[PDB]
Amino acid sequence: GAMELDSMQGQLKLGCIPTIAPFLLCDLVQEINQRFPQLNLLLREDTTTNLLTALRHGELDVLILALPVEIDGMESRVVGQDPFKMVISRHQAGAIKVPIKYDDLPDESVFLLEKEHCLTEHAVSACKLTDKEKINPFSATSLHTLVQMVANGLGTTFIPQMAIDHGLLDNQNLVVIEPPGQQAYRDIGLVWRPSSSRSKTFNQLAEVVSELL
Amino acid sequence: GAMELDSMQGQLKLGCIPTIAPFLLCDLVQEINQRFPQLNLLLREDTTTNLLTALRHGELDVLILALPVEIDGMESRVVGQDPFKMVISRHQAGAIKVPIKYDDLPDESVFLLEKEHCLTEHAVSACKLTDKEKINPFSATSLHTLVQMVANGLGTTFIPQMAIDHGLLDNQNLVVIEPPGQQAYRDIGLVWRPSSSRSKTFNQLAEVVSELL
Ligand SMILES: [Cl-]
Ligand SMILES: [Cl-]
Repeated sequence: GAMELDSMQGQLKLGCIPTIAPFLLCDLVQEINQRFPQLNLLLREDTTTNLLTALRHGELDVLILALPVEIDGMESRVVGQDPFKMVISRHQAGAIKVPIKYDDLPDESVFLLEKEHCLTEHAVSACKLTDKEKINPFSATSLHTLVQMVANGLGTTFIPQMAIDHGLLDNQNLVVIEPPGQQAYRDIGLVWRPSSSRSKTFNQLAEVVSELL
Repeated sequence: GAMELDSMQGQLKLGCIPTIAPFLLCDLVQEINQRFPQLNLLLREDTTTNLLTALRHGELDVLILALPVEIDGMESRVVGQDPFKMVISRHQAGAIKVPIKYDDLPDESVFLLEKEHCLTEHAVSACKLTDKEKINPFSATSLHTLVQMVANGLGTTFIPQMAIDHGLLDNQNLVVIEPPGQQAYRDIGLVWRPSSSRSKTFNQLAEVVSELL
């Protein structure tokens, strides 16, 4: 018979936005499988506002977000920075000169995600895109289909470095360019409820995530 | 000066579901860039019911769907078949024997997308998963985070072959297994309005897509 028998044990419900989740969480899972093998991560992917509601309502324990976004009343910790690049099709790379000058781009040549995705506000502000006439009026609804439109030669867009590092551009014959701006990156952060009893778990997770960025 | 001056020219608004769009549309863009270089594809990614509403309301021209789903009143053409596999973590591959016998799996060991994603009904029916007690009650909300949970060792799931062929499992230390069933695949199809004047465009696109499957 046998005798019947800690922060990083057990189950955690973690939410993450669509422009992060496919990239960073692959690396996070591989690290915690080894370093914290009793931690089971139930994962939810949703856009920022929906994730915040789920966190406040106790449907999720912790979020991995891009910051800043509205997180009144929550506790957060910034864990690293994720650079922005621009991308254009190799077959349009000639007809667009580098360094990129937005005034030199055609009108309606910049494609962006619908505004429920925080990537659009982060990129437009961090890369100083102030001329709204360069933005195409057709809004993209996923990072993958945004990139596919650029690969079809339709214009250009801003892409986070973690997507590039995880192969998002593979086999799509794209060129990666630096945007304008001295602070062309987004912060990445973990967000949780102040009344949680699991802050030690979240801060240990925070340290793991920071090492992936 | 100069003189002022056809089915596959111009702009097309195409919608596609999240368990297809990241995979197949990369290949489709590369083929049409060469074969139909004047065809500009504006892309929308959304789940099936939302896409059908957008198609009926004239907000999109044509869809690439997994079939069968409800498409009353629309015209459709099946263009190929996309096999299903199961996946498990390499570190759990021992504790699960092959051929897979669902009765031998732990209860709650099968993770599935929320039902707005047609992959769940297609996979459960085509792979003959009849025992509901094997389904984990936590529903996944994206194909990427579904796979990450399996990579974390939490259980198993069904994955379409086009995702595997496009690298979805890379670096996640997963094993690919055959499911039960003689017809473990899903159909892929294009869907459009009967009153459209662009059927010649859609059938030419249909031929291109069939060659990618
Ligand atoms: Cl978001
Ligand atoms: Cl769907």
